[PDB]
Amino acid sequence: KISQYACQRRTTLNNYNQLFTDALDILAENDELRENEGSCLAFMRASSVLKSLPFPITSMKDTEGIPCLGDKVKSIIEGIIEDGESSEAKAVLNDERYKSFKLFTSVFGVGLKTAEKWFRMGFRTLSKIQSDKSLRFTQMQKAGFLYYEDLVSCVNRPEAEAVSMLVKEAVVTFLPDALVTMTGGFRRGKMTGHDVDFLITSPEATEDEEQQLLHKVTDFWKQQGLLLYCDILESTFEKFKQPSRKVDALDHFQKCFLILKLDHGRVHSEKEGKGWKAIRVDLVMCPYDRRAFALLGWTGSRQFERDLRRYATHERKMMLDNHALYDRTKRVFLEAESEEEIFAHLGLDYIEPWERNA
DNA sequence: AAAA
Ligand SMILES: [Mg+2]
Ligand code: NA
Ligand SMILES: [Zn+2]
Repeated sequence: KISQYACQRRTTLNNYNQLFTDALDILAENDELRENEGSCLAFMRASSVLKSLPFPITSMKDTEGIPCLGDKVKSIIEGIIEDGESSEAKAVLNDERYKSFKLFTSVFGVGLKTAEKWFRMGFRTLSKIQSDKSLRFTQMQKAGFLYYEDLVSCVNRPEAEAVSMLVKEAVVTFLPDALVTMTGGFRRGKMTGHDVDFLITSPEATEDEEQQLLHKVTDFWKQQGLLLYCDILESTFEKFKQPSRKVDALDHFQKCFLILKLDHGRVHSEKEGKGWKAIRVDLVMCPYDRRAFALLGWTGSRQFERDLRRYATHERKMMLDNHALYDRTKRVFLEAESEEEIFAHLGLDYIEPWERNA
């Protein structure tokens, strides 16, 4: 019996149901754009459970015993079995609002509100937006347009590794005992990503040293001429606050959203223009004692994290977020030195990072 | 808006 929770499923990158899940992901994305949160969640849970299957669906009978497959979802699956296409997902792909929202939000610094504003102004192409003489752009959007082609091309593993080397070299210069871990999609085994994420932590750094590291590292890159964009969010972390109750938990750790200049000579790949590539990089600094909670939250996937927190609350009366694990019955915070200890506290079989592609 |  396949669990309704992604945290009780093993979801690897050999997806045998991409025909179904690509269509369900499009429908979920459209529901997000149309502000239909409920329908979005239902399509995400259905897509997630099919991604966990070790075999492709080839008949409606193959869907028996699978949870999170409501009547609307089963009609979509039936239609794809019929002629290899989803008429519902095809209509979303041809919808003018959907096309414009995908295109506009593909720019770094453009979210749902700005994409909606530009659509209602009559804009449909990035060329018309960039060349407009009346529009005013945020600093984030200016960087998004300046480095657009590099940011929309996928970051691959040789590029992610080259960025890891840069991050580690900069960090150990100021904190030699620091631990730097690549998180997100690449930690889950993905071949590509839209960015490269890292978790930094130091066992001996002070509260002030911990606060200053991201400022020191980004000033070092700024001096080197490698910092193309930088936004540092100061920590709002509270050592003794209960973890978040929210469906989508916020991360309160100090972090930075960057664009780095990655010189082609630093990339050891099988394969050239300007000789460098703009790469989105996120750095997160956390206190040493919370490193396993942060690693778990930043490794993802988003669906795996949502179900982990939902399982903790509904099944174990525990409160989990990126900073801590609190037991409401025992009235104690639970400590962990690894992700394995967090899973053990939750009464879950350990799911490897490459098995969290829910 | 940036974020798994
Ligand atoms: Mg990522
Ligand atoms: Na965007
Ligand atoms: Zn990121």
